[PDB]
Amino acid sequence: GSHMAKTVILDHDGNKDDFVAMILLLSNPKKVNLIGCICTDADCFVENGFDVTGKIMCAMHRLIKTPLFPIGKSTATAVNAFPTEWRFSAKNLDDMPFLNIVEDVALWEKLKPENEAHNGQQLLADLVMKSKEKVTVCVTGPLSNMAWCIEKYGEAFTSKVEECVIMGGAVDVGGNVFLPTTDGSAEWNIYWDPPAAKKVLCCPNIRCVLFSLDATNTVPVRSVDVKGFGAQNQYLLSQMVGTMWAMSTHEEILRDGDAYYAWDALTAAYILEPTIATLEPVALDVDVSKGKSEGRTPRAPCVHVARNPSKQMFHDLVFASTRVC
Amino acid sequence: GSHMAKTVILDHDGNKDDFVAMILLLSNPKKVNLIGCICTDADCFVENGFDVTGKIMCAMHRLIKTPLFPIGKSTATAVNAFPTEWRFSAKNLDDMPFLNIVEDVALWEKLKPENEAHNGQQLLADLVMKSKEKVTVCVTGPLSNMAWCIEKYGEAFTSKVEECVIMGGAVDVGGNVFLPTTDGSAEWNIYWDPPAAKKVLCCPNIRCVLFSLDATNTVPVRSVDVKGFGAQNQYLLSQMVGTMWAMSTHEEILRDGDAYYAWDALTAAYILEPTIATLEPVALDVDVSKGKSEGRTPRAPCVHVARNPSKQMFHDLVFASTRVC
Ligand SMILES: Nc1ncnc2c(CN3C[C@H](O)[C@H](O)[C@H]3CO)c[nH]c12
Ligand SMILES: Nc1ncnc2c(CN3C[C@H](O)[C@H](O)[C@H]3CO)c[nH]c12
Ligand SMILES: [Ca+2]
Ligand SMILES: [Ca+2]
Ligand code: NI
Ligand code: NI
Ligand code: NI
Ligand code: NI
Ligand code: NI
Ligand code: NI
Ligand code: NI
Ligand code: NI
Repeated sequence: GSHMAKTVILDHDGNKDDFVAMILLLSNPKKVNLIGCICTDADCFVENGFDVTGKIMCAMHRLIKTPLFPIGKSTATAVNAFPTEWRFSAKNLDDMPFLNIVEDVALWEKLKPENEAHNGQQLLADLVMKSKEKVTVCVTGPLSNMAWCIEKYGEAFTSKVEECVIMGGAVDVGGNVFLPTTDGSAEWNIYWDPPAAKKVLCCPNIRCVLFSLDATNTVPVRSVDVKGFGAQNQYLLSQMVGTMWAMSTHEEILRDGDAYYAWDALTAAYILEPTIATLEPVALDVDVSKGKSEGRTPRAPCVHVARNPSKQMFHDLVFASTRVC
Repeated sequence: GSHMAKTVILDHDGNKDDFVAMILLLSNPKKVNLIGCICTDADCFVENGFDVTGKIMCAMHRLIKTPLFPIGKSTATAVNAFPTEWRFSAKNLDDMPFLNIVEDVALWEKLKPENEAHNGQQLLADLVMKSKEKVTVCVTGPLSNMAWCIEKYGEAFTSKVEECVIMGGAVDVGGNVFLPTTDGSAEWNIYWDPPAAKKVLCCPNIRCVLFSLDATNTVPVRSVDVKGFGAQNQYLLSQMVGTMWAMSTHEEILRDGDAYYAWDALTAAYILEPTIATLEPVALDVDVSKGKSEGRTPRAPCVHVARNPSKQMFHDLVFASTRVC
């Protein structure tokens, strides 16, 4: 009546934040049975994102005996690609000492061929449709994989989704896509593939919970907090998350307040702690045009938008989860 | 006859590479008695560079009982400042879990006020002039501090310098300063303050050993090597160096071969292992103009230029040093 874990798939795109989200999900087996991961070539180079996902899976299997699970590289392609500099973070992570423990590298190398054979879109569809229980899909990259599954399988897929908890969009606040060809109103995950986001967010047959910039703006990644991992450096997961966050704490200074945030991590935290935010039903009209507002998610119900997230609950959950091992 | 350590001061500017160099020096007390560090506001923000230097000093004191030493922030100012993005690396390091162990942070906080009172230029002068033995100065940032000391104190300073081992310049190869106003012939440490470099490099009263891009081009920082730290992740110094290097392994891809190198680390390695490279006496003519070649170090003896460094010896020294603790 509270003692059974939710079945979850993480559909991510391999930035630092994506991996913090993976760690939060995977480190909490009482609450989450992570049955698969999809990695998309969006805010990473997919081979690096794939390898980091595999090595984290292997490390956690070793330390706390969470099951192994299938991992698939999506073949989704960008409409509007991420900045190249951002996409390298998974390469840096692949090279970190905490991600190169000999035993973990060896297990991943053993498991890699079976996973390499997966198509990520097909794997998402298969895991959802074959699962005994309805599945929560946590989407922390673009919506391309969910769109593909909806288009191919319709009800046979949507009927098996418990809910889809998505990082994307910006409803009543500005976006984060600042390019010569954009007006600053759009958020990157939507902007990468706007038609896919339009197809999913207003699909009347799935419950979507949307962590847009409205909510994620509450959780900038800041030195004062990140330094807290030092007290827990004996835990591998604290080495991991602390390093992932420490790589990003300068961005708020660099960009004059436009921080690196715990975007995906907060999204995953909702699955672990549904009282972490309040939900507001909202109808959205996703901009799929080629004009300056491409990818905007203005108000036109399509989704349940997260509001007023608890910074304290988030903090506590991250620090506790990173003491698991 | 081989059992006595060299007295060394590190005059650095706080990029990742600078800290690897510090670690190599400090982790080898049989060979090096590190009696002080200077930090310059060049390839870092000096407060972050100061704090990282202090915390590394404190961690090594805790683990292997190397002495504490004075640290001073230079007040030298840029002629041509570093790219802002590069300068943030010391902030990221300050926030890393391996640099936030409670005991280390506490000791540094205790020692910080006495160090804050130092002027870095004056401290360099004082440590050299008061040392019982002649001092090797390892210069891994710009030459501003050495220039200041030479100008103020002349022979009383230069006579107490054993040798000055400097990372800078590019003699028979291209530079690394690529800006709209430059021709690509200059190296950054020289370019930051060309008049200071002119004053030191051709000072006839000090032995200068120069690790220019000619030599440092042998040691790009690459994933295949950096992943080797995983096998030694139980060692704090391997967590440190492995992370410092893992933060940089994408740059060779990003810049189409123009890698992040072990520039300063190789420079420090020469102090530990003087047979690591061969020396060629060369007269240089440092360009102090405001034209496109500003900061170039073309051939006009001023210095002993390092040639044909041993990649294998370097590798072995770094991996061994990072198993010290
Ligand atoms: N400064 C930044 N660095 C890297 N990625 C991003 C992104 C794109 N991503 C990063 C998170 O994983 C999240 O899923 C999404 C936020 O727009 C926006 N700003 C970024
Ligand atoms: N890609 C890069 N990132 C950061 N700093 C640099 C520099 C400046 N520094 C970095 C090393 O500490 C070295 O002392 C010097 C090399 O020009 C050149 N290229 C850089
Ligand atoms: Ca993401
Ligand atoms: Ca340097
Ligand atoms: Ni129960
Ligand atoms: Ni097993
Ligand atoms: Ni399979
Ligand atoms: Ni706290
Ligand atoms: Ni001896
Ligand atoms: Ni002591
Ligand atoms: Ni003093
Ligand atoms: Ni090796």
